[PDB]
Amino acid sequence: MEKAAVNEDGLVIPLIDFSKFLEGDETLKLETAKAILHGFQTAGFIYLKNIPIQPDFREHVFNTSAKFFKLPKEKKLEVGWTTPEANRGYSAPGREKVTQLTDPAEIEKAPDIKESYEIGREDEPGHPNPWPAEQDDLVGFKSTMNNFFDQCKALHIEVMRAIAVGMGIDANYFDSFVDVGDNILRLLHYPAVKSEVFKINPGQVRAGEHTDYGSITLLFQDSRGGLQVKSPNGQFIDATPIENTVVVNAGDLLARWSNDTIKSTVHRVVEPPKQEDVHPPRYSIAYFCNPNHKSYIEAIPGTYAAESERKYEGINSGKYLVQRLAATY
Ligand SMILES: O=C(O)CCC(=O)C(=O)O
Ligand code: NI
Repeated sequence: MEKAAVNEDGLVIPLIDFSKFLEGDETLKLETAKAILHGFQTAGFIYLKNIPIQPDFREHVFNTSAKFFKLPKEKKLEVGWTTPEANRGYSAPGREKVTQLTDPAEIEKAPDIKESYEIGREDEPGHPNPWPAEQDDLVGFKSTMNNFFDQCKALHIEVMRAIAVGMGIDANYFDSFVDVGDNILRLLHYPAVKSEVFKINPGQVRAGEHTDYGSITLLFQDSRGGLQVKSPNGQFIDATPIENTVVVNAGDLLARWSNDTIKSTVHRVVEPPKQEDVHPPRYSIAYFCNPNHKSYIEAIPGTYAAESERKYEGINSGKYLVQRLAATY
């Protein structure tokens, strides 16, 4: 095993070689799957290295993302969300506008310093992706992003197999729960920002603390830093960027699905841990994996020894997620 990616305040996030799961004999594969699962059961986060997604293609996806966010605001808004529940296209958090009708109670006004672009699967009636015009630097944007979507789709399936192998159940247990690919590819851009912004403003952050809603999130980050994970002792710990890794974390739905054997951990993005006048732009890409909308989510076999140990009632996956997202708007 590699040295842990993070080891502080009781938070241990392992660094795991995923090729040893995909290519190993039964025994090396099992060992790797146990390490993966152990990570999810303790930190709720792992780093994976040597995944089947190529570094040059990943670099290209990041360059493609930055070309999109370099578009004028008015062009990015052209691919904004078509409705509030679309969950597809361009978004930027906005603070409420003060007007002569804003009363003293409403004056408690900071939003995430970020913008995003969300892409779902291309074969979903009622939920098409709003693609930008393929011209100048955005030629190939669609094929690049759809490609990356499908590679992340495959990686999700394989992470779930590692979880199944680690649990000692059928390797393919999750396949029929996730095969629709009801996943969201989220491109993120955190603009350049003066460090003084954070000196003046108290709890200004790049992304507010939260847990993810779904099963698994695959997080690709650049070298800027700023991602933090809450330790079991209540303190935020830097998830330092490691070249050519993917950070993988469990979401609330998997915590539940696992009967709380797996952790969904609070995390956030703050100022990078680098002292500088101006913090340059930070790019990341989160691929939110979910069970099929129609899936009924109840305790995974092996996560409870008896009926009484089942902590949660069953729920429909689609329903749960729209509930969590409706509240977000
Ligand atoms: O940008 C990051 O590193 C984390 C983003 C994140 O946690 C999210 O969008 O859910
Ligand atoms: Ni998150």
